Amino acid sequence: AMKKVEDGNILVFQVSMKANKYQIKKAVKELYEVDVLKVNTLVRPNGTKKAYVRLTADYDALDIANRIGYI
Amino acid sequence: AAQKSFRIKQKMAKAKKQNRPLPQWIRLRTNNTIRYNAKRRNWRRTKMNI
Amino acid sequence: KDKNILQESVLNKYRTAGQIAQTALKYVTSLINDSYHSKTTQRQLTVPELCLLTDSFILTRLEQYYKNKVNERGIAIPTTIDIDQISGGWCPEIDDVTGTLRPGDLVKITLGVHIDGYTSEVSHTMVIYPVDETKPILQPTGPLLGGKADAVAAAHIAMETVVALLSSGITGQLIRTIVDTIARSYNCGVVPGSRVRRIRRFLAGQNEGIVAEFTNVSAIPSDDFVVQSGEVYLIDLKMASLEHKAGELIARPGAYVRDFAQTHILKLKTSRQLLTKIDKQGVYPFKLSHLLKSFRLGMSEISNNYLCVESPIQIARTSTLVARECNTIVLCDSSVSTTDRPELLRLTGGSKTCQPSWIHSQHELNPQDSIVQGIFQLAT
Amino acid sequence: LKDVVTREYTINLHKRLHGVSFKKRAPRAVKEIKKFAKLHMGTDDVRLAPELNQAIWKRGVKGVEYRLRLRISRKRNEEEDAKNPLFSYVEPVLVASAKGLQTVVVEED
RNA sequence: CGUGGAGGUCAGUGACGAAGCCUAGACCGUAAGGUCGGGUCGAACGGCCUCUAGUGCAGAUCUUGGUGGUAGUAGCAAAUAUUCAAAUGAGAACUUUGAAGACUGAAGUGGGGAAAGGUUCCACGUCAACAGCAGUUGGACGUGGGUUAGUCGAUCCUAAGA
RNA sequence: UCUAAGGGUCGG
RNA sequence: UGUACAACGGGGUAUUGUAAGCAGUAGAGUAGCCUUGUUGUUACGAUCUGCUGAGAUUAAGCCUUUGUUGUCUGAUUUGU
Repeated sequence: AMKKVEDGNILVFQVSMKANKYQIKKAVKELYEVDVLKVNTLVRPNGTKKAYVRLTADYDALDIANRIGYI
Repeated sequence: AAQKSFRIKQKMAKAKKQNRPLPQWIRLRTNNTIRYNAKRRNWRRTKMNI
Repeated sequence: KDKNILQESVLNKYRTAGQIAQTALKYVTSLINDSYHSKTTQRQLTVPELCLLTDSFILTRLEQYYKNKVNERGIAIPTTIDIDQISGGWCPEIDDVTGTLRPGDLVKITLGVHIDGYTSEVSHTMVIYPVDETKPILQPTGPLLGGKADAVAAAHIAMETVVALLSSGITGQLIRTIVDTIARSYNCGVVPGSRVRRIRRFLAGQNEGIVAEFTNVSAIPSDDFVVQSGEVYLIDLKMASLEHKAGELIARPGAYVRDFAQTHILKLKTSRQLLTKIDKQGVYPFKLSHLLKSFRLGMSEISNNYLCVESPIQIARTSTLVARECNTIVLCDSSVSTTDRPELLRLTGGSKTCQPSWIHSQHELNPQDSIVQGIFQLAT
Repeated sequence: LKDVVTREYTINLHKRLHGVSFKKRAPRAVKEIKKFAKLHMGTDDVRLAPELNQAIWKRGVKGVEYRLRLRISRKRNEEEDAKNPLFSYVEPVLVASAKGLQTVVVEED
């Protein structure tokens, strides 16, 4: 997932099972003050939902990755 | 099955998270009897029956 | 085996790096003033601007010497500014909480320069002052008193003792013992277990060391050793007004050095590339601020597998003070008028000296007591 | 003693393979050649060159040449001294026909 | 004669050793049995007068468990077939790499799917058990990683029927 | 190793 | 340490039926090219003839051997 941040302008999140691509994009758009290109999602085999959120080219996910504070 | 229902996959996920050895520190608990995960399961030894 | 084991040219490279270290240190001390005072002059001084200024000055000044020559020169130890009870290694990232100097703060500035791998390290302690134009003569016609004075005088007298004792023929243990005696004279304690290293070309951390105030275990694990002509040491005195048992307190480590003795094939491309970029650096220690996000992830795997050694930010108890003086000295045999005897040549210079009349303590080194006779003689 | 030689030998594989189950012929030729190396120069540790394996198996399981001209050199063992200090290394000799020849000391320089 | 429990009594025996168990050692009794020594053991137990029964085993193709002879025996023979070397390893017929020899022969021992399984997929570590020889190998053990859709499905439609 | 027979296209 | 033994090689005995290579005014013919044939040559051609009862195999439970080469004291028991 980290590689996706470094190389694909993608933030990766475990996200509510009950969410949806709209509801996820909105939350990402507001918790992080960033704009969003599209969200893909899948249901991981442990029963959680993971969301690939690609940011628009105005943003660098790696920047905003380590603003949030992981790496 | 591949195209599998959500109910089934859910049950499948739970059934997978239960599939681990006993956490070793339980053995250190006081008055502990549990030596090992006696309810443990394997795809090639016992089917789930859905 | 190096031919020549020592040369005039090597002494020159140490002296020139020392001149730079001394100049940069003094510049940073002059630039240290309260935040309010800095404001009156259209500037701001925090735990960040001074570190950035120091490092940039080291690079600029080293850039001006040995011009057009195939070599390496620059930072041997990144500018670190450790205030009050903070012991060492504070050099914040742009994203970390900065620290803004206050009037009366006790400040330790620690930095190192190298020229062709020959290292000149220095550190100095002082107390912050308002702008001279706003309070002309006030800070000067006053003295520092109390525990701040106690710990600063103790640390400087420990430095003076070490200058006299770190010479060919003496043992490292003699220094350790003297430091405890001097520090206790002021009801202070040298920080347990901290090391002063022999320096060699490209080597900031020689295995031959002087240890401060060792625990019983540290006494067993640490090697007794005799100083010899042609050796170089970065003597580092860190003394506390408290118990002297420095601890980590959750502060982010920013200073690291590559350890060429350790090898590991890293799993992540970011880590491998970070490793490669680090090995391009001259000095053993560097700050992560020299990279910020992509360094943070590369650091993780490298530090985990011991490829990078951290220089953690340690603290004494809140309200206590830690003072530091560090100087680099060149020990060697002087054959004069037929007699050969070891003499030490300090290269830190002006940067490492403090104005003794600024500090007034209730205490002094006592030579009458069975317990401090001889120390007074040594210091005079 | 133990004296490091190297001779050249023709083995009659035909009379040694006579009767053998077809799927076992090339395999026996391997065993039978070791047995030969052992017999000549009592070595016990017999290593076969892969070019000789190839030679042996060149017409597949069933079609072993009737004679092989072999090169067998007794040699010194190296490392964690396996039971015996000595070798035999066996390799093939590129010759026109294996018919006609007698065993020969190869002088070793 | 002997057993579980009950009322009464010996102010019964006992951690300085109760009960239990072992003993071609001893003694009493026609016998059912009783008693003693020695060894082992560790917390309770017995005699006498009574009371009471879920009260005494060799068998029931008895019940449950445990164990033998059989016996290191029958066997581990379908599906053409293996060989040389190096590497690794405490250890190599069986792992990996190389070479050779062969086979499946596209009606496949190739490449995908449906039902079904459910993580067996991939990586790192790794052999106690399991793979009816072996094992450093694995569909095994431990720890992790992994499934991205307006356009492929479900979803909509109607079928027998419900 | 030979023999013969069995088509196409385009110009009159 | 031999009138030894073995591995090879040699000779004999057998089996099969004439090896490879070369050569041929041997070969039904066809087709090219030329100086157009007292033997014209070039390509192709199953096969045929010679060297050639040749070549291959021959103890693995054949026989022999003036050659070549090598081998020749490891283990365990036993007494009236």
